[PDB]
Amino acid sequence: GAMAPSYRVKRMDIAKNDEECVVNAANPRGLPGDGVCKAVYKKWPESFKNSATPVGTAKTVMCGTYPVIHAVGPNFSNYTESEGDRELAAAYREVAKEVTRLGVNSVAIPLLSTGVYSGGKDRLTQSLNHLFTAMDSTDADVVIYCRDKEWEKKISEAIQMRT
Ligand SMILES: [Cl-]
Ligand SMILES: [Cl-]
Ligand SMILES: [Cl-]
Repeated sequence: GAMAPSYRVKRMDIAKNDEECVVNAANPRGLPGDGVCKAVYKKWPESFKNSATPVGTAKTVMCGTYPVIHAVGPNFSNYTESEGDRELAAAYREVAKEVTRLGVNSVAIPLLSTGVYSGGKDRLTQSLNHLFTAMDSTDADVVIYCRDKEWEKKISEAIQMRT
């Protein structure tokens, strides 16, 4: 584990991360997709071999020795708020199991279901709080990746508030 397990936020492309493994905001089919998924596909295309997995699950595939954890959050266009909330919490619980199993000391993670799977709603707080619920019991350094300047500030405020 990390000597003093921490949360940090970075506003940059998760394909450029400085961590021991990455979480992909994957689709269920293991397709190249859009947004974070497409960036992940460009950087680590070998990790898409048999990466298809259901909503609410995570499946790790190695790119060389570098683990890509494909985490499938729900598309809120299709799920009810209630069922989508359940599957989004479940996806993050499966990420925490994989990060523990891998024995990594750090992980790069995006906010699942916040972009094209958001169903047009701001889900920063919902998705970040499910991330915390799952990752708080892990000892990996967690680095959250985002692109929006206002989101970076809000994620940073949420991390510091708990410390
Ligand atoms: Cl960048
Ligand atoms: Cl998304
Ligand atoms: Cl963002």
